[PDB]
Amino acid sequence: LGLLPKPEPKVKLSNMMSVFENDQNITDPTAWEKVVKDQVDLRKRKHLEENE
RNA sequence: GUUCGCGAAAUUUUACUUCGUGGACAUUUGGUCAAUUUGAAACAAUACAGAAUCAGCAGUUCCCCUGCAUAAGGAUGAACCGUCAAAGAGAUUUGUUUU
Repeated sequence: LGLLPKPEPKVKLSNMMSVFENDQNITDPTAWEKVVKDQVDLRKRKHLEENE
């Protein structure tokens, strides 16, 4: 219906290589590393925040 | 009656022409492109078999690990002990080592 944003793909350090949807995958190697890692840390952050 | 093959004759061995001889000697069918053209009905145009592929996440089902919640259930540590507050009136007592 459009009331909720379309979900973006979950990216891990394993799956990191094979997701080409984002801009920076191959062309900027290290910033894409930072993107992925901060996505992971962000999910774990959501978990701990919910628990607290 | 049609052809192929062997033997004989007339001429220059194969060749034509004829005699004696061994076979072979049926026709059809199962063979239609579909789609489209206002007319006494024909196959004439008009096409003409051309009549999408790699990758990612998530979601259902079970399992393990780690959190937080909730229901129950347990184990252990924590040195010191419980039958009021204010004001007013009445009754009783009160020379030299530690100020």
